[PDB]
Amino acid sequence: IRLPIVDKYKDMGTVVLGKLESGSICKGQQLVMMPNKHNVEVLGILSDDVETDTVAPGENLKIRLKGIEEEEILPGFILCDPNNLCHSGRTFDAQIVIIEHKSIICPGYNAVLHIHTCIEEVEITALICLVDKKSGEKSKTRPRFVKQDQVCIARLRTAGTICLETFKDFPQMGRFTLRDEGKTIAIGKVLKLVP
Amino acid sequence: AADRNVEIWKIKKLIKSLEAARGNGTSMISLIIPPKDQISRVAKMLADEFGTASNIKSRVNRLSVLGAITSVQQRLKLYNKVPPNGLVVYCGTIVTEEGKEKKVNIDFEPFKPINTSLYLCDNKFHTEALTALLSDDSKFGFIVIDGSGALFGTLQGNTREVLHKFTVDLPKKHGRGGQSALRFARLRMEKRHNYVRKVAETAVQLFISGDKVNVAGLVLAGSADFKTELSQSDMFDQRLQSKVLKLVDISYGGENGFNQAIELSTEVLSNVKFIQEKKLIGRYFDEISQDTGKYCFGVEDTLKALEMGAVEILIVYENLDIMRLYLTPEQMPLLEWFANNYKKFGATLEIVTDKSQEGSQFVKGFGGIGGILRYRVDFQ
Ligand SMILES: Nc1ncnc2c1ncn2[C@@H]1O[C@H](COP(=O)(O)OP(=O)(O)OP(=O)(O)O)[C@@H](O)[C@H]1O
Repeated sequence: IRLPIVDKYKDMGTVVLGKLESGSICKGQQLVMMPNKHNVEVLGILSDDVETDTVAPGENLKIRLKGIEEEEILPGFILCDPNNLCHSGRTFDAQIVIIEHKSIICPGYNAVLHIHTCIEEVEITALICLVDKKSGEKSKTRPRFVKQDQVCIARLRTAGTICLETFKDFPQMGRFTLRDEGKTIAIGKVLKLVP
Repeated sequence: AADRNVEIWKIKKLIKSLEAARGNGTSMISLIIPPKDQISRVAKMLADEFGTASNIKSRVNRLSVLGAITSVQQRLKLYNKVPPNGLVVYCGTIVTEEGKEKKVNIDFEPFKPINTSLYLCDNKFHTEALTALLSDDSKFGFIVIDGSGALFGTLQGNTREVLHKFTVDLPKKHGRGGQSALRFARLRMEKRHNYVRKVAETAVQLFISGDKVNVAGLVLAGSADFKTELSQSDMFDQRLQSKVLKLVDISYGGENGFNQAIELSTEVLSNVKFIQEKKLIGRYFDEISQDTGKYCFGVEDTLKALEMGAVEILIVYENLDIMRLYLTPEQMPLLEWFANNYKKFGATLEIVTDKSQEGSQFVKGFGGIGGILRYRVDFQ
């Protein structure tokens, strides 16, 4: 199960806001948080607005939690399962597609990474193949750089830790964007989580 | 100016690659002859020195000290008068890999006017003094705003100077059965206002002199709201508003919070040197952003391209695997070669770090050596 936390706050106890992206969540029943296997039990759920007890994917959640460190909680952690949860980063290869630049990128370029709620600083280490728009054909040798409007697969380091999943797996935890300044300099899609 | 940038690289290099030298017994003389001094004199004191290390009573030590005193005097004869800026010499012999040696003999002028005297033989050379030739620094300004008092000053290289400061008395003293909280603001809310006015006033007086700014920095430091109050004022603008490099929230103020405004500021100033380096990769990158592209990269392309119709700007990164066929750790520093005759190949060269987001990339992703060529370039 998956809940990307957008907001944090101490109101009537600890509270968290997000969208329930996967797996139904029951009133009270344990969760565990990311990327810190951090224990936590539900105290109350407000889907859309009113309260619910059971709440399934799609609903806008506002949960009162009960846990170990309760403002030590950052916008960008999923709520996951006890139990079979949720892989996490810092390293991955991914298909990128270099929209409003419009200058260059070569390896060692930096930018900000929007994936789910996470919004971490990040750098592209090296760039692998430059994927053509012809027949989806991958490249052959690594380019030094990647121009605007181009496409490629590249390796990326998060500052610290992301809670990550591959697009080709759970894509809500996948489709990401390299935002630099204002301009959304590029569009990313996570392929290979290393390791 | 670009020919002295190189100078500093040249010195920087030496300076470090002399720490890497460390030979045995006392056979490592450092000599720094300040200008306006007189060789024959120095060289005389070296006979006075040969004269006493003529005993030494340590065989292997002795034969070496002498051999290094000659070694220096010998190089001192290639000068008949102390060069306008001073003479720097370094003589000895140093152990390396495998246990081979290397009679090391350095003697140059100085990209400046060296000033200081020093004759010393440790088992290493002494460049603690050559590093003063690298403080080639800009003058920075500081405004330090405070609940009462403001203080203007500069920090240039290593000289903090206090320039001007006045202290105010914003009727902070209250009443007990007569004054108004209307009295607070009325006169307080304009004092504070009328006060930032004199700050911006004495800022424009002290930093922009004659059409333009005579600093190059401006760090603003102040108690709550005093810089977002000065920064954002219809009375403090012009160049200054666009010259501020860092802010500092301080609880202090005056010479107290002016020191703190430096300790806290160090971080960003160390960037000016960085700027013109970021500026100069920009043009390079932004050839390759383009179809036209008088750009080159690697060893191969850069070399012959430098060899013929010049490249206007040659960009190499301070450190470099490559040597002079051009081998790295695969078995003269190539950059060093560029330094000692880049000028005859088609004008200036710019040496750049791997410490800015472009530096990072130039070295990370191009080879740390390339050029913004002068015209078209027919590839293989
Ligand atoms: N102890 C000293 N410290 C600094 N400068 C000195 C000293 N003694 C003499 N000088 C003189 O000051 C000049 C260098 O110091 P100054 O602070 O003027 O550097 P500068 O302003 O960058 O000028 P330049 O680039 O010519 O050195 C030299 O020409 C030298 O004659």
